[PDB]
Amino acid sequence: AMRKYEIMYIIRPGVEEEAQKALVERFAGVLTNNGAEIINTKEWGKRRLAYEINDLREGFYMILNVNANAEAINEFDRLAKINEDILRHIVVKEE
Amino acid sequence: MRKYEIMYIIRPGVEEEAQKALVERFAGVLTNNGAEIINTKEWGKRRLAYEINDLREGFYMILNVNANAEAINEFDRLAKINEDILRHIVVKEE
Amino acid sequence: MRKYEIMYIIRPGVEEEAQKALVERFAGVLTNNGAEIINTKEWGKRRLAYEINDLREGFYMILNVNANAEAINEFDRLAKINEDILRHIVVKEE
Amino acid sequence: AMRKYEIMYIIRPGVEEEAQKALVERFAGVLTNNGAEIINTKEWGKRRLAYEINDLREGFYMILNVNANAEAINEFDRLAKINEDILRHIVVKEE
Ligand SMILES: [Ca+2]
Ligand SMILES: [Ca+2]
Ligand SMILES: [Ca+2]
Ligand SMILES: [Ca+2]
Repeated sequence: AMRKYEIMYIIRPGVEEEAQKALVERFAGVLTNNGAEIINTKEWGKRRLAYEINDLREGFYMILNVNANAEAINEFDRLAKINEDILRHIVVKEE
Repeated sequence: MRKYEIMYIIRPGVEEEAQKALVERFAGVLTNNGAEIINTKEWGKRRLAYEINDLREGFYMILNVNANAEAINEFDRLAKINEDILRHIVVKEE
Repeated sequence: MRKYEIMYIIRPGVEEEAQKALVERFAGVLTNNGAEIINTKEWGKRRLAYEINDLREGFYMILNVNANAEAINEFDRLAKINEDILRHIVVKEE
Repeated sequence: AMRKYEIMYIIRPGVEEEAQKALVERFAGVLTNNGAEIINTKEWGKRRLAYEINDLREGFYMILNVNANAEAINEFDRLAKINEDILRHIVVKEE
């Protein structure tokens, strides 16, 4: 299959110029070896962006506390995303 | 195993039975996937308005791409893992 | 003055005229409040699914409170400003 | 007026124990001097939480690039929040 995605990621600012490129080229490499096709890349260099967000969500709210393995969450993950009855879902793990 | 907290929202539209089955259905998945459900809270139907305020500094990278889920999935995985990635987001049009 | 980028979503429900007025109405507010609109993009009606992935470390503080907006507003302001606050979120039920 | 709110904030982990309390007591102080009423506070101490979020939003999407003063954004801010036609709005500034 194939969908058009847009992706943003942030590299911590402590990383050294050469390392940077290595990681960067690395991730594009990661995308490519799997059939993905990169149409364009932008590098904004180091930035400090403040974001404020505001949303309103109405629905039947459910909260779960769970001990699980990585494998488990993806299953939950996967199935939540497809089901039209689930608007939004969120996961916090301790690290 | 890790501790996890999991939040999800159910369409305001859904009915009692459908709802009821759902919670059950999602409950099973976890557990049949070897997870223990420490605790559950049904907060019922809520309209919550929220405001997120955050500041993130670093090297910003943005890609437009054509990919399937696995390529994406994999990527996600490695970003999650990689130490020098603070954050990342992916969005597709349905 | 600062550079700002501003995103907003319009109910899928809204009609052409209502929509049209809206964009206009919000456009005016900024400008009558002395803002210059560098550029505008109408992406039309989109269904975008998104996934945010982030890790935040620090001292976590959580409060349940009864307050009006100004008390909140003020607080927000000072958190935004204070140097040792990485992030903060506020949620109310409508 | 008065509404019930819940608030979360994170203090950077570099801050020193005594400073901590000072800030903390400070912010409660901030809430109180303005009629707010704190019913409960929890301190989880220093934590590293990973969050993954997933939502789906359908609506007419609008993007603006703008040079504005603080004052301006709040006006935008305020009016967006109330209007039932605006589901979600977001603001990025450079800092
Ligand atoms: Ca879904
Ligand atoms: Ca990471
Ligand atoms: Ca701050
Ligand atoms: Ca609104």
